[PDB]
Amino acid sequence: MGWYVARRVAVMVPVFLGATLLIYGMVFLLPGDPVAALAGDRPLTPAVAAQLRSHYHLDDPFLVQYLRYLGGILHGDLGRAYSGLPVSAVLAHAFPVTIRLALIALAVEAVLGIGFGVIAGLRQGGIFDSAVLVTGLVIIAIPIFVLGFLAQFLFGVQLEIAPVTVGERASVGRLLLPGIVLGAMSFAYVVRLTRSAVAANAHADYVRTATAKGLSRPRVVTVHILRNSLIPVVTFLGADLGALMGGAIVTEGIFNIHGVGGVLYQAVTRQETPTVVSIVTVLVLIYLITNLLVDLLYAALDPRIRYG
Amino acid sequence: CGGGVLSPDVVLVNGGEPPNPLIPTGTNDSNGGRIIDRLFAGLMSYDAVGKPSLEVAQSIESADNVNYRITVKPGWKFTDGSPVTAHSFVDAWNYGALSTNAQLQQHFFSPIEGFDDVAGAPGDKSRTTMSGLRVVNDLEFTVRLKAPTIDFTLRLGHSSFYPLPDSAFRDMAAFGRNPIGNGPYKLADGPAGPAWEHNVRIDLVPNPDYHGNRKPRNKGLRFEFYANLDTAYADLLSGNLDVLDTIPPSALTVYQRDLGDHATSGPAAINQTLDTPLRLPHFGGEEGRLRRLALSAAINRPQICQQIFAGTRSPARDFTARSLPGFDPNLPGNEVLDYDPQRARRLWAQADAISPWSGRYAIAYNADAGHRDWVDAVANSIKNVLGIDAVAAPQPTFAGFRTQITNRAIDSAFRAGWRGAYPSMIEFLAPLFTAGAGSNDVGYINPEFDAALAAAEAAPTLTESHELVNDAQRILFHDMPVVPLWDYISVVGWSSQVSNVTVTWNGLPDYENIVKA
Amino acid sequence: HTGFWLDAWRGLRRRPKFVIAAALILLILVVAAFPSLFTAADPTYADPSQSMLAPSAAHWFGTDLQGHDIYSRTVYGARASVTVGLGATLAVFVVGGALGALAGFYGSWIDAVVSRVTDVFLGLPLLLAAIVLMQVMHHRTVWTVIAILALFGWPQVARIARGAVLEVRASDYVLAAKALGLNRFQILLRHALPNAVGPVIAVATVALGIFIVTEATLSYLGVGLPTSVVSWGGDINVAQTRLRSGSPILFYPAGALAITVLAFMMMGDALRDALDPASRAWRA
Amino acid sequence: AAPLLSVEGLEVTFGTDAPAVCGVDLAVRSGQTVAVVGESGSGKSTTAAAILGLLPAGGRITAGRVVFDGRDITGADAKRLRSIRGREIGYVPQDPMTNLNPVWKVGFQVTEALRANTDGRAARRRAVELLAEAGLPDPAKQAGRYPHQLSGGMCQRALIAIGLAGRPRLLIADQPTSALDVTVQRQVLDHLQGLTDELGTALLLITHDLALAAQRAEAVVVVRRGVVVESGAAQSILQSPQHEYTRRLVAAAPSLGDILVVSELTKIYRESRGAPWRRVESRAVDGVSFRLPRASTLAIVGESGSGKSTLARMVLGLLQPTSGTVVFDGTYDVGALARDQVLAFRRRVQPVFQNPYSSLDPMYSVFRAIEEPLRVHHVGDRRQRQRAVRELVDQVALPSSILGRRPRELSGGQRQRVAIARALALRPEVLVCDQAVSALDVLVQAQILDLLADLQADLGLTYLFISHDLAVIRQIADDVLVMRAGRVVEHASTEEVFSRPRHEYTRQLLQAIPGAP
Ligand SMILES: Nc1ncnc2c1ncn2[C@@H]1O[C@H](COP(=O)(O)OP(=O)(O)OP(=O)(O)O)[C@@H](O)[C@H]1O
Ligand SMILES: Nc1ncnc2c1ncn2[C@@H]1O[C@H](COP(=O)(O)OP(=O)(O)OP(=O)(O)O)[C@@H](O)[C@H]1O
Repeated sequence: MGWYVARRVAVMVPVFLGATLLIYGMVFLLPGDPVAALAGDRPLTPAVAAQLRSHYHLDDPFLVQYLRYLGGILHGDLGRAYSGLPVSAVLAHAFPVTIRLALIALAVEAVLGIGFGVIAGLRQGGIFDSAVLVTGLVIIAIPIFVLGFLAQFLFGVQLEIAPVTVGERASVGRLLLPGIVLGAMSFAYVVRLTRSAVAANAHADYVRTATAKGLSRPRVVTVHILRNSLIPVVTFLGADLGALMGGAIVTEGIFNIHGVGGVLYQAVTRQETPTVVSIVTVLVLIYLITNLLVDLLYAALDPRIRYG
Repeated sequence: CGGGVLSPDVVLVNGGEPPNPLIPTGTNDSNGGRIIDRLFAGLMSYDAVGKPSLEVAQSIESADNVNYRITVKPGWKFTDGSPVTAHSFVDAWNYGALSTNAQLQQHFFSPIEGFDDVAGAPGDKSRTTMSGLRVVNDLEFTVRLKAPTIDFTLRLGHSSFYPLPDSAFRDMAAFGRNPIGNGPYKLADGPAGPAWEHNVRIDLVPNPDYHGNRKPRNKGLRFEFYANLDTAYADLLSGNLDVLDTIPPSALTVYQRDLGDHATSGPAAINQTLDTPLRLPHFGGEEGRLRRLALSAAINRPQICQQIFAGTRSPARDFTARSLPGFDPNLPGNEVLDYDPQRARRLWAQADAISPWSGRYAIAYNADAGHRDWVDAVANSIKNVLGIDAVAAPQPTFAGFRTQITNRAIDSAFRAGWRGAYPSMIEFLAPLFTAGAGSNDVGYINPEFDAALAAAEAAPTLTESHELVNDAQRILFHDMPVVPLWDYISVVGWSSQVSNVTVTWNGLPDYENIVKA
Repeated sequence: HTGFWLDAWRGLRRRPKFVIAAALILLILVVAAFPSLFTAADPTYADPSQSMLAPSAAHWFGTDLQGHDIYSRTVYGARASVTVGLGATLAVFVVGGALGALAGFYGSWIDAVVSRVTDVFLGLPLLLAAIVLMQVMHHRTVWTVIAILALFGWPQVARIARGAVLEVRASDYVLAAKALGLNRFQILLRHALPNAVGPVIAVATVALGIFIVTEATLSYLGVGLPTSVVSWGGDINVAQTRLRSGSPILFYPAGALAITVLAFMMMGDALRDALDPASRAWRA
Repeated sequence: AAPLLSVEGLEVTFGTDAPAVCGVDLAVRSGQTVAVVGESGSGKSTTAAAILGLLPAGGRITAGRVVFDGRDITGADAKRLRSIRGREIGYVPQDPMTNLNPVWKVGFQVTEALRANTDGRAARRRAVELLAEAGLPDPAKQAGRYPHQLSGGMCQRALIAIGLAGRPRLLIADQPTSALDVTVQRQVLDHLQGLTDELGTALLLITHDLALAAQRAEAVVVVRRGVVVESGAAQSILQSPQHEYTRRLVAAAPSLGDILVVSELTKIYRESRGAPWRRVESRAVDGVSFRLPRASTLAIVGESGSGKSTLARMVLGLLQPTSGTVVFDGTYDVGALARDQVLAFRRRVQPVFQNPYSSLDPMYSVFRAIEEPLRVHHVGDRRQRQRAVRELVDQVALPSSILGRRPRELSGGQRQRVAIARALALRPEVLVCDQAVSALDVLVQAQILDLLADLQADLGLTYLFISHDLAVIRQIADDVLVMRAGRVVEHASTEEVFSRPRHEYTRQLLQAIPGAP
C-alpha cells in the first residue's frame, strides 16, 4: 500500500514529462518557423509578430523555452485570448457549467449502466439480456455528433419539448438532453462490460462454497458478486471519462453551450492555435491526475495487487 | 454551480472592412459610413426618429430660406486640442466640392450658388472657393443657395458636411487612415498597433471632450469585421457577440423561436425597384406607359413578401419608404399599383392595340448578393398570368452590372434599389425622377413634374411642403416611370447583456445609448 | 484434424451476426473500390438552378444548396473514409503487434522501455492530440491523416499484444522447444505468433471502426480533409444550418456513416466472441 | 433405524447430453464413515454436489430420492434448504486456492458462517475460538490476513473450520486433501478424524485411492461411469475384491563409467520484497553433489517448495547455475557450454514436463510436433520422417490412426505418451521426468510406469525421475535422494529407505504414505 503508491507515483512523473515534451515539440519543432503556423487566420504584421516572441522566447535553445513555458503554465498564465482577455479568466468563469454537465452525464451513465448490467447478468440467456446486448451494440456504432444531431432535431424542431439551443440559461431541466446525448455512448460500454463481468463471476467456486453455508440470497449476491464484478467497472469508468472529456467538444458546440467545450469549439473552428494548445495541455494534465487517482482507488479496492 | 461565458466589457458589434480611406466626403457606403458617424459631429444631429437638433451650430436663421447665416458655439475642440471655427467648415466644404480633388460625395454641394464654377469644367476653375460661403467672424459665416430650398436646413447633419481639423488639409494621406474627430467617440489607442487593425477590428472609446446630444452611455464599441452573415449569427448564438444588426436570410424563420424576445424589428429607409428604360422597343409612347402600368398591376407583392422574405419586407404604398417623417400610407389614387389580374388583362388588351407583342422581356440583375429567389418568383408571377414569357438574366459581376447602366440605358430591363441619405421624401424623388439630375436611368422627362417638385420645395412651412410633395407624388401615378416593389424592414438581435437597443430609422441600432451591464 | 484456421470457419459459418456483417462489409468495400459503377453522374457538378428539390426518380436524394444531388456525393466520401480507416488499421496492427510481441516475450530492459513509451503515448486522448497536431499542417491530404492517426492509435494494440505474449510465454511447450535448439527468435516466431495472433486481430478490427469514427468527426470540424475531396463529415458541416429549419438533408450522409461503423463493430464483436471470449469479463 | 441420507437412484444429466450419473445408492448409518472412491470422470463430485442443490448450470435431478431423517430434499425449494445448509449438513470444497473470496479478510468470511449470532460482539471472538480448535498456529494474528497470503496447509484448515460452523450432523467433505501434499495431508486428516467423533458427524468423504479409503473409513462405495459397483467393509473389500474392477484397482495400488556427477551446486535468488533499498535473497538449492550410474534410475524426492524443479532445470542447462559443476559424460560441461557443444549436447538429454495439458503447442498436429526434433537437426529428408514416426508411434501404444489429430481432442494419458515419444525422437541417452506421472488416474499411472520400465529395459537409458511423494518409487527406482530446505537430507539405496531410515524426516515421510503400518 504505502510502498505501492511510492511506485505508482514514481512511474508517473516520466509520463508527465514525456507528454508535455511531446506537446511542446510537435509545435515549435515541425513547421519550420513556428510563427507561420501560430498566426492562424489573421494577417501577420510585425506589430503582432513581436509580442508572441517575447511571450514564447523563440530566440534561445529548445530546453530553456520549454522549461520557461512550463513555468508560465504552472504559475497561472496561459496567454491572451482572441478577445484580448487572459485565458485563465475565461477558464475560471467556464468551469462551472461544464462540470455540471459532466456530472449529470456521469450520473446517468453509472446508475443506468450498472443497474441494467446487473439485472441482465443475474438472469442470463433471457430475452432481456439479448435485447440489452443488441441495444448496446447498435448504440456503440453511431458517432457522438450524429446522435446529437438526431436528438436535437427530433426533440427540438419536430416537436418543441426541449430547448434546441441552451443559451446561457443552464437550468438542469435544459441540460438534461445534452447530458443524455453525451453519456449514452459510455453507458453502452458500461452495460456491456458489467454484464459480461457479472455473467462470468456468478459461477466461480467461492460463490458456491459460500452459498453452501446457508447465506441469504441477497447477502451472498451483493457481497460476493457486486464487489468482484464492480471493481473493473470503476477502472474502465476512470479510463473512459478521461476519453470522453474530449468527446464533449462537439456535443457542446452543436448546442451553443457557453462552457469550456464551446470555447474550444470556437477556437478550433476559427483556428486560433495559441489559445488551443494551452487549453489542451491543461486538459491533458487533468486527465493524468485523474488517472493517478483512479489507479490508487483500484489498488485500494483489490488487495491482490496491493502487496507492495 | 454558476457558469458564464465571460466577455470583454465594451461592445462587440458586426461590420466589415471599409474599402476606402476614412475621409468624410470620401466614403459612400453603409459598411464604411457607420464608423465615421461616431467620430464627428456636424451642425445638426438626427435622433432615432429622424428629427434634427442643433449640436455644433449656435444660431441658424433664414429670412428667405436662401441666405442662411450660421453661428457656431465657441467652446468646442477637436481631439488634438484644436478649436472648431467656421474656417474648419469652410475649408472642408471647399475641399469636398472641388473637382480636382476628385471626391465621391461631390454632388451633395450642388445648391451653393457657385458650384458650377468649381465643378463644371477647367475653364474658370482658377478660383477654387464657391461664391456662396463667406466668413464674417471666426464664429459665423454666410451661405447662399440657387433657389429657395426649405429642406436644405435638414440635410446639414449628413456625414458629408462634417468639419475637418486644421492640421489635416495638407496630409490627407495619413489622415485617411488615422482621422481626428470631435465626435462622441474617438479611435481606440491602447496597446501599440491598435486602432484600425486592418480587415480585423476597430476599437472605439468614449470621448471626454464632448458635450452635445449624444453622450455615450456605455464603455465603447469594437466593430468586428465579418462576412457571410450566418457566421456572425452563429458567433452571436455562441455568446461571442452583442448586436447582429441583420438576421441572415437562412435563419429569419426561427430567430424568434431560438432567441426569445432578444430580437426587435423596425421599418427602415430603403426601397427597391425594377425599371425598364424608355429606349428598348415596345415600351415607348402611350403604349409604353400602359405597358409599365400593366406590369405594375400584375405583381403579387404580398405573396412574395410573406413567402420568401417572411416578414422582413413590406408592400409599397407609394414611392417612398415606411418611416419617412411625413409619409401618408393611403394616398388617394394608390389603387393603380396593386395585384388584380382583371385590371392587368383588360389593360394589356387596351394596350397592345399599338403593338401586339415583340418577344422576350428579360431582367438583368447582379447574381452574387442573392436575388434568385424573388427574381424567379416575380418572373413566374408576371409570366403565365398575362400570356407572356418573361425570364431572368443574371450578370455575375456588380461591376459589369453597373457599367451596363453607365452605358446609358441600353437593353435588358433591370432592377436597382435606392438607399436614402437623410429623412426626407424629396431626397427619394428628386435624384431619381428629374430631367437631368444624374441617376435617371430611365430618362423620365416631365417638366411639369419637375415644376411640381420646385414649387413643393418653394414653401414657407414644412407641413405644407409635405402636402405638396404628396400631391406631386400622386401626379407621378399617372406615369410610373419605374415600378416600386417594397421597402426594407430590419431585425436586430441583442445577446444577453445589452438592454437598450433600438432600430432608429435605417436599420442601424442606436449605437450611442446601448447600455451594457 | 486441420489447422485452427479451418475449423473456426465452420464454427463461425453458421453465425447470423457474422454473415450479416460480412455481406455489409463486402458491399462497402466494392462501393468504395468502384464508385462509378452505380451511376454515371459527376459529384462536383454544381447547378444553381435546382437547390432544394425533393426525392424523385430524376434525383433520388433530392439536391443540396448548390445543386449537387446527395446521391453521387455520398459515394466518393465512402471511398475516402474507407481507405483512411483501412490504411490506418493495417499500419497500426503491424506496428503495435510487432512492438507488443517484442516487449512481452523478452522481458527486462526492453519491456520496461516499451511500457514507458506506451504509457507516455497513452496519456494523450486520441481526439485531442489529433486536433492539436492538425493545426500546423498546410499540405492536408489523405496520407497525412492516415499518418497522424496511426501515430497515436498503437498503444492499445501494444498493450494487448504484450499481455497476450507475456501470458503465452508461461507455458511448457515453449520451454520444451528451446530445450532442443531453436534460438530465442525462431522459437518466438514459430510458437508465439500463431497461438496469440487472435487478440491482436480482434482489437485491430475494433480499432478500425474507432479510426473511421475519429476521422469522420475530425473532418467535420473543418481541420480534417480539405474541401477538394467530397466526404462525409464535411458534407455534414455545410448542412447543419439548414437542419434547424426543418429539412433533413443532413441525415443522408450521416445515414451512410452510421452503417459502415456498425458493420465493423458488430463484426469485431463476433470475431472476439469466437477467438478470445475469456478477456470479455475485465476488458472492453 | 432411520439411517441418514439414503440416496437411492440419482440420475442427473447435463443439458440433454446423456445420464452422467446413473443409478447409485448408499445409506449412512448416522454415526459411521463412508468413503466413495472412483477414477476421474467417474461422477463422484457431481453426486456429492447434487445433494445440496449446488449443481452447476446444466445439472438437474431426473429421478431417485434423497431423504434426510425422512423428508425428500429432491424438491430443492430454496426456502427450505436454508433450514438445513449449515445447520444439519456442512460442506468442504476440493480446491483450497479458489474457494475463498480473495478480497474479504478470511477472519471475516468465517465470522458470518455462524450467522445465528448478535452480529457485533460475540462473532469476532467466537471465530478466533473456532480457528483455535481448527489448529492454526496463532488464530488471532492470522484472522487478519487475506486468503492470497496463506499457504495451502492453512487454507484447508480454514475451510474445515468454516464447514464445522453449526456443528452439522453430516459432512460431505469433497476430496479435501487433493491439492495438499504429503506430511500435511496426514496431519490435517488426523486433526479432522479427531474433530469428528466429538459431535457424531458422519463425514461422507470423497477420495480416489483404495489404500487410504480403507485405513480411514469403514465402508467403501466404488463407482465407475456413475454406477455403483460394490459396497462393504474396508478390510473385506481391499483384501477380498470380488468384481474384476476393484481387483484391478487394488492390484494397481503402489505399496511394494558413471556419466554425470554434480558437485556443490548452488543457486540464489536476488528477491525484491518491497522497499527498493531493502532486497533480501532466497537461497534455492545448495550443497548438492552425487553420482549417477548408467542404465539405472536415481530419483529426487522432496516436499512442495524443496527446490527440485530448479535443480532439474540447472541440470538441463536451461538455468545458469551460481556455483558448482555439472560436467556430463566427461566432455560436455554444463556451466560454460561451447559453441558447437549446445547442439552436440541437446541430442543426448531430453526432458519430459509436468502436466499433459500445457506442453504441446495446441496448434500443432500430433505428427508435426513429433517431427520437430527430427527436423531442427535436419535428419530425414521428407518421407523417412514418416518412417521414423510410424516406428515411434508403435514403441508407445498410440494406435496409428491417431495421426493428424490435435491436442484439444485427445485424452489424458495419450498426451503424456506423445510427449514421451517426442522426447524419444532423436535417440536420447538420458531422460528427465519432471513429475511426469502426477496428474493422472491410477490406471494410466501404473500403465505409463510399466511402459517406462520396458523402455529402460530395451534401450539402456538412465532416468532421473522426479516426484513429490514416496509411494510411487519403490517398484521402479533403485536409488533415492531426499531434499528439504534446498539441502540434501539423505542419499542411499531404496532398501535402506524402506527398512531402516536414518533421519527423523525420512521416517515421518515414509509413515505418511497411505500405508499406515
Ligand atoms: N456443467 C456441465 N456440463 C456438462 N457436463 C458436466 C458438467 N458438470 C459436470 N459434468 C460431467 O460430470 C462429470 C463429473 O464427474 P466427477 O465427479 O467424476 O468429475 P470430477 O470431480 O472432475 O472427477 P474427480 O472427482 O475424479 O476429480 C464429468 O465427467 C463431466 O463430464
Ligand atoms: N522467481 C523466483 N524468485 C524467488 N525465489 C524463487 C523463484 N522461483 C523459485 N524460487 C524459489 O525456489 C523454489 C522453487 O520454485 P517452485 O516452488 O516454483 O518449484 P519447486 O519447489 O522446485 O518445485 P515443486 O513445484 O515440485 O515444489 C520456490 O519455492 C522458491 O522458494
